[PDB]
Order: sequence, then structure tokens, then C-alpha cells
Amino acid sequence: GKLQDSLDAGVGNLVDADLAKESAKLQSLQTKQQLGVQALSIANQSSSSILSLF
Amino acid sequence: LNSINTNAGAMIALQNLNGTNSELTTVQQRINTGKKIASAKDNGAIWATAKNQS
Amino acid sequence: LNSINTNAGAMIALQNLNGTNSELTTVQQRINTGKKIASAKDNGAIWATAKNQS
Repeated sequence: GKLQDSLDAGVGNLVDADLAKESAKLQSLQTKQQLGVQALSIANQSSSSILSLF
Repeated sequence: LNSINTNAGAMIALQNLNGTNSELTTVQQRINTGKKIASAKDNGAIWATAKNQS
Repeated sequence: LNSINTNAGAMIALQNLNGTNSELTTVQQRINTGKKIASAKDNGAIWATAKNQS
């Protein structure tokens, strides 16, 4: 019984994530995605400035 | 390790609780029988000597 | 510093939280087993001394 518990704990150490880190990584990546959408939206409009010259 | 799949502390606590349960059952037997060696499992050699003497 | 990719304060808070959980688990095991030295990991010298004496 003790050996089975030790093997299960080893598997858990081997595959399981430290979810407290992703609790912050998730918000960081959501804000990063928002900034990326704004940056792409700004970059898309470079051609609009051409109309003003005519 | 803030894993949600593995809980090693619960495993250790369960092992300790099981040991306490086994000790309590042994004392229950030793009380209701009045014998510290009531069977061959408790101590085979002394139980054999006691059977022969009886 | 206003980084989007890193968060040092979260790292420090996580280290402090892990220390608190380690102390709490030590207290859990100590209350459950009833001994402040229940294994060679707790303190090898007095553990071996008490094992031989017992």
C-alpha cells in the first residue's frame, strides 16, 4: 500500500501542473492578446493614409 | 506543487489513520479476550507452548 | 517596470505561500502521528536513538 501511494505521488510530481502559476499566466496572456488585437487593428489602417494625398 | 490531481498529504494522513485503526483493533481484541496472545498470529511460538501446557 | 510577460510579485507571493503550506503540512503530520519526530527525515540522530531505545 505504501509503495502504491509513493508511485502515485511520483506520477503526480511528473505530470501535474503548478496551477498557481497559470492563474497569473492566464491573465497575463489575456491582456497580451488584447494588446495584440489593438496593435494589429492599428497596423491594418496604414493604407488609409494614402487617400488623403489625392 | 499546487496540483489538483494528486494530494500526497492526504495519502500520508490516511496511512497514519490506518495505523491508528490497526492499533485500536489490536487493543480491542486484547481487552475482549483478556489475552495478549489469543491466537497463532499474535505469537506462534508462545501460543504453541501455551497450547501444549494447557 | 510595467512588464506584460513577467510578474515578480506573483513569484514572491507564491514562494511565501509554498512556505506557509509546508509549515502547515508539517503541523498536520505532527498532530496526526502524535510525535514531533516520526521518521528519519524529521531528525535522524534522535530518531535512531529512540528506535534503539524502544
